[PDB]
Amino acid sequence: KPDETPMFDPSLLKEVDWSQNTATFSPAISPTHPGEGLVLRPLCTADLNRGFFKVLGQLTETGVVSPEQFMKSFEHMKKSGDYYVTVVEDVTLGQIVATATLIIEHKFIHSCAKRGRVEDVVVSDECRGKQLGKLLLSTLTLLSKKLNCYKITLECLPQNVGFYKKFGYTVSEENYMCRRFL
Amino acid sequence: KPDETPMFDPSLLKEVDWSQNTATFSPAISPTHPGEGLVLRPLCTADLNRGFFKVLGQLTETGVVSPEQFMKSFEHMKKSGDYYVTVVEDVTLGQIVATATLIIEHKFIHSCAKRGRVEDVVVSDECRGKQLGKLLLSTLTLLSKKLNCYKITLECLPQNVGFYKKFGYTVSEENYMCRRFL
Ligand SMILES: N[C@@H]1[C@@H](O)[C@H](O)[C@@H](COP(=O)(O)O)O[C@@H]1O
Ligand SMILES: N[C@@H]1[C@@H](O)[C@H](O)[C@@H](COP(=O)(O)O)O[C@@H]1O
Repeated sequence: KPDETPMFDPSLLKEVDWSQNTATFSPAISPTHPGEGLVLRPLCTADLNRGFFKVLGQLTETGVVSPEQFMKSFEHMKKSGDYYVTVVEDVTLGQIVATATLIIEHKFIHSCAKRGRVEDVVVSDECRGKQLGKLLLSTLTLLSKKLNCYKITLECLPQNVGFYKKFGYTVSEENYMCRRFL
Repeated sequence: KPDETPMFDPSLLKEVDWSQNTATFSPAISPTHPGEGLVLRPLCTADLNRGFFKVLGQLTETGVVSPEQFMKSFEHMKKSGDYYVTVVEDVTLGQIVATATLIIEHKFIHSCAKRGRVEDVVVSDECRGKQLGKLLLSTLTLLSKKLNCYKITLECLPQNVGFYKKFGYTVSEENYMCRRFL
């Protein structure tokens, strides 16, 4: 039952106004031309057998996941309309090489506005030098703007701030706080 | 058509294990006994006529909101299962006096785990001294733990860190970054 149906409408990524990109690419790549033998598209359940968790596990721990577990989560994300899990496939190898999620959050403030979040971004190690993290960040940042978000946020270590400033992000005055449940 | 149907199941707030509360209350209040003539419950569309935006507008700007706008947003939040917009009503006055949102975010990492977020917390000014922000933070923090989140996060100004440490939050090493779209 893992199939090729995308989590969200793929034309949203073609429709992204790439003239609004501010990151430097050499060579020039775009969501429509992401690089030699690469496709930038929404996640589908079939990516479970294209090494999706192999990419993700490079960011943090993915643990033990059943197929039914993965598909239950995928379906909930699709149904909400709020999740934009975006992958890069090397179509020569039939393998995911990069992933990133845009989450939309609906509010009542600012005249019932929407905000974006960048989550779970990781590029497979053997793809260093393919500019995919840059492409994913720029694409998703511009996607949220396309989806009428008033702002988009993310978290990173101070050492990596410079990277995100290139897509228009600045350091907030607010502290990021967290509680991990035991 | 604005009615009394809660955004989420209200028994979730009664079912919150309040023995796990770590905030200091004097007098002792709980989600079940939030204070004289107060009820702690999910938001319903009828709260539009109970001064919900009057409370919210004290946190930030709410702008101009149509009834149809408010109900479209409410319904999307209810449908996703991911939004826990929680209010305090003074039932003597028939008015909202406090609000806070728990957002659930579904991931694939950590064996398809869930994370919480605390958003849009505000207590009406005339309710200073009723311990409602403390009650809301503790309640929602414990609610996310109940809903099987592995962690919960929020953002605040450094000046306000001490307040949130009381519910188990610590300052992250990661910087909060933001882009506001023009
Ligand atoms: N910005 C990313 C998050 O999107 C990701 O979820 C997190 C994983 O870390 P953890 O495994 O501690 O939740 O790392 C970074 O902070
Ligand atoms: N933690 C709260 C957020 O939950 C809220 O959404 C924000 C509103 O600020 P703005 O109006 O700049 O989005 O204020 C704080 O940062």
